[PDB]
Amino acid sequence: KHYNVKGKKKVLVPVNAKKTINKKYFGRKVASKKKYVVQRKLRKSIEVGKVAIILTGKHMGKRCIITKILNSGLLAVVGPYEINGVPLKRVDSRYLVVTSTNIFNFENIAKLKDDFLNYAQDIDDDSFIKTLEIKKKQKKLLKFMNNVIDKIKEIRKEDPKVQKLEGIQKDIGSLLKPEILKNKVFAHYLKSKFTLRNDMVLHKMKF
Amino acid sequence: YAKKIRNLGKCAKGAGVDLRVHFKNTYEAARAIRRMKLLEAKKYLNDVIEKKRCVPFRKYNGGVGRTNQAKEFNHTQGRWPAKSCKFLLNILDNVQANAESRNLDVSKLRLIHVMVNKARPGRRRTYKAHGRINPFMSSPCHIQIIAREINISNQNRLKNKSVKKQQTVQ
Amino acid sequence: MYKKEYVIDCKGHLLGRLASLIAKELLNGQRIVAVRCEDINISGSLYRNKLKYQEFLRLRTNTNPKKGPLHLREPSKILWRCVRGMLPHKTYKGQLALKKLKVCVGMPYPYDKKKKYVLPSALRAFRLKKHRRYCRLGTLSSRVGWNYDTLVKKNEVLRKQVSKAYYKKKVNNLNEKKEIKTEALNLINPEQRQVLENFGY
Amino acid sequence: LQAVRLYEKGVILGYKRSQRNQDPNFTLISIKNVNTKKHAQFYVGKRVAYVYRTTKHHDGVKIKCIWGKVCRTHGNSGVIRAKFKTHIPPKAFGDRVRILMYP
Amino acid sequence: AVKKVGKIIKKRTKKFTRFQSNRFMRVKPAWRKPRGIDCRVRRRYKGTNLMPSIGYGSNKKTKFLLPNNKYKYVVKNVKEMEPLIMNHTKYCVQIAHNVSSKKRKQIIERAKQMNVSVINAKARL
Amino acid sequence: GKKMIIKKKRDEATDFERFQVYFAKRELKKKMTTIKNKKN
RNA sequence: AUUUUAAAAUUAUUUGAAUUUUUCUUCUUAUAAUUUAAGUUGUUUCUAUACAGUACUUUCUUAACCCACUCGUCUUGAAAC
RNA sequence: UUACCGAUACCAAGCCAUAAAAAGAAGAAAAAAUUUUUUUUUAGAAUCUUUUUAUGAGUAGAAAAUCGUGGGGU
RNA sequence: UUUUUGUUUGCUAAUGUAAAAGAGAAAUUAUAUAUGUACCGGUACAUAAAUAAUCCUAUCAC
Ligand SMILES: [Mg+2]
Ligand SMILES: [Mg+2]
Ligand SMILES: [Mg+2]
Ligand SMILES: [Mg+2]
Ligand SMILES: [Mg+2]
Repeated sequence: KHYNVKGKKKVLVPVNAKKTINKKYFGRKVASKKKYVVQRKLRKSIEVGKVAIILTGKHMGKRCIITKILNSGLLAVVGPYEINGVPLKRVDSRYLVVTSTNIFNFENIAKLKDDFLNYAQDIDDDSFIKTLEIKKKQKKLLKFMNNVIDKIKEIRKEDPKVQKLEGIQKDIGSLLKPEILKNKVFAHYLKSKFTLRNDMVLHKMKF
Repeated sequence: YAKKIRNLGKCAKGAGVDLRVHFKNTYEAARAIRRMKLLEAKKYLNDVIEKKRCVPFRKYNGGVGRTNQAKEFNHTQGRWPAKSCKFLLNILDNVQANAESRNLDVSKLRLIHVMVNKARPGRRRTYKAHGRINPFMSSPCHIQIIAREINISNQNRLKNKSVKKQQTVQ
Repeated sequence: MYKKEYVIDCKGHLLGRLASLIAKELLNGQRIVAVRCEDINISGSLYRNKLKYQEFLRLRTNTNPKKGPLHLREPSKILWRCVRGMLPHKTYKGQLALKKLKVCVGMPYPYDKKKKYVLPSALRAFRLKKHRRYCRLGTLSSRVGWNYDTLVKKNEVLRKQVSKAYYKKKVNNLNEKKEIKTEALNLINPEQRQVLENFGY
Repeated sequence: LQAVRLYEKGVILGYKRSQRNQDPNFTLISIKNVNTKKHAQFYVGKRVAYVYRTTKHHDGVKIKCIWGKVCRTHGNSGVIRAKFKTHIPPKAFGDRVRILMYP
Repeated sequence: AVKKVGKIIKKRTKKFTRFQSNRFMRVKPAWRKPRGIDCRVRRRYKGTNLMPSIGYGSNKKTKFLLPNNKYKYVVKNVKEMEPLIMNHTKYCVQIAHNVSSKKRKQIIERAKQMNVSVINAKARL
Repeated sequence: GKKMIIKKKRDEATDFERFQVYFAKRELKKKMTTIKNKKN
């Protein structure tokens, strides 16, 4: 579904109407009369195999390769763990500076693209969002120090979705790693953290 | 008494009802005393009555002189208010007696609260000038003295953040 | 003005403009060490400048001159005064800014070895036409009873020799580095070398 | 290198101002190597964080931060106006601000 | 400043203090409007005390609502509680300052039965 | 002219290209350091 | 609790024309949905698996930026020497 | 010559009051639970309710609505 | 000087930063010219001339 008004062609995703609002003189009613929200539409830059910096998270400045545009809008990303240390991670387009560089423009790696695409497809949106039960379990540990952390980690590991994600990541690594390693400079780049320095002015940097 | 005490078993009180001494001088004396061991305070008072150590007049210091003794308290001005000291000495003695009556060793007693309030003034007349009567009031004071024997929330996200920070530091 | 401490070589600068430049920086929040303030310049003739300063001197407080306009007449102090003139120095912020400024005559114990910057917006070379009369601040100060001018000059001269010596060594080091680079461009890889060449190094 | 930059360094100057009227809803930020309107415009949407230290701990820490949006450039010389969630205090007026690369 | 909490907009958390109430004890802080030539507050010079005005008023819809979103109703007696059985979400009880401890307890009990909030349950607790 | 063109190149570089240059410099430094050591 | 309808617009169909021959060509015959109509909705975190904590709301207290002259009064005019 | 900064004026939107203007003596809406329960509302006070638009300086002065004190009847 | 843990009766355990995120950068000098180098201020030869539009220094973990 899409609407094409004044030449845009906007694309409509069906949304749910969660919030109830108090009606004027009798009882409650759902706020959103609207049923179909316009889709995010990512910028003409975010591709399927570009390296991108992750600006914001714990993995701050690590350059990771983009994996899947995730329907929801925010996209998946991997620093094929065993290369970089960034796992299969979901991230918004905004907390990424996608570079001009592309993995699938190197002559060696470009031929492994179909498999990568397939792997990406295998990933879903709901496989990231942690279920309530797990969260509850995690919380339950708060009634020593390092022990607690360990327990939390264990709990995280336990989740089936998480396990699946891990497996996927591993598969991706297997697919990708050796070629990347062989292109030594590129591998190094992937490993390294992007930093601003005096001289790197930022507004002039076409990266 | 104006203090907060908790255990009055370790305290020894003492008061003067309406002392016919100047509030200002006696206030100064009290200030000089306060937070002293009782015996030391007593000693000091005795010295001042025999004009050996001054009491430094820091607050009510209009016109008060410029003694050599005031150097001891990092100050220029001081006096040797005798009458005030005597009154104060009496009340210290009373306090000591009270302590004795209790089971408080007077060596370990600190003046925790030396309060001097001004009391209701006695009124007299002085005669001035072109047939004008003026007041010639005393400024008496109440003295209260108290000697006293002397010798969370974690959160999961927050925890995670902390751990991450620690890791980064490492 | 994002550095910790700018040293400003005040030689060849135009007093007022330089001061103005300093003041804004100070306000923003930036320690500034104005160094070599004997050589600041003023845009009038010398005599004119002297006259102005004489007039300034004349304005003391009639009643009791211990208070009232202090006629600080070391060139550094003059500079400082000028700077103050352009700050809201009767506030707290202004005061802080003022404090942040240090001024020196010649160059002493750290500021020999710090880099010395220059404000080209306030350079006499760029700001006065060469047929205009200017005046060295130090000379002016001397004329109005500073005295320690010759001494300062001597000190400067002494320092210059040291600087020259240091510079020779530096030059030698640079040359050595260059040589090493030349040697060790051949020993890297080819592609990397090519890349390096492409971007200047 | 322990810790990575990922922001442009900045100086929180005064508030938006007349000569003698205050307007504390906006602050003015100087961004390090940005000298013109045009260059300032690059940063216009970026998020700005004034992080600062305190003596007492708060959420178990001594550092807190107020966030802002960088609303608009501020006339010719690369200064930008930044609007913060809560107004920044004038205790801040010489201080460093971090202008993040997000968005 | 403006003090949003949710839909409650308060335009002015600061009280309007009487002009010069700060200077003389005899002048209490209770707002009094300065008459008098040359007042400066009356004349509204920059930097002086503000004058309360009808512009400051809260939106007709949220006006007497407390942070609770509930109109306060003061209650002296159980009988009075009854009007708010049919309004237990819109109104919240305050028990009158003069009500005795036993009576207060009783009132609190009644309120609990009604599901109606009591804003001063803790009095004499 | 040379310097201008170098500047232009620097301006127009990709992140990766910058990283490449950095890597190259590092390599050179290593080599350079070794040579210095040898000299000393 | 029927002007958050009607229509406009859009999408996918269906009948008939038009000269701007056009994957946005227009009108109109009918039908469904949609929002560009018909004033912000969603998603995910956090507060938080908390009963008050250092967070949150609030009072006071200090600073800081900017501003601010003693009110009353007679007076053309008062911060008034 | 541009660009900029710059008011309580201007503009857009919100909220208050005033003024005027429209206009007004019957009914299920939703969510959450698991087809039935629970959760809120289910309005109709004419000097009142809903909505609209404009406007808002002010001494002397005028008016209205409010607020409070001592006592009275209810 | 070094290490550890901390600063989450008036007191007797104890905290503050007008500014850390690479806060990097020592010729000198003239401005209708300078600077070196080598000889005797002079001569000859190099060198800079959008000079921080640069150079240095970062990531290669154990
Ligand atoms: Mg007047
Ligand atoms: Mg003023
Ligand atoms: Mg007259
Ligand atoms: Mg007056
Ligand atoms: Mg009016």
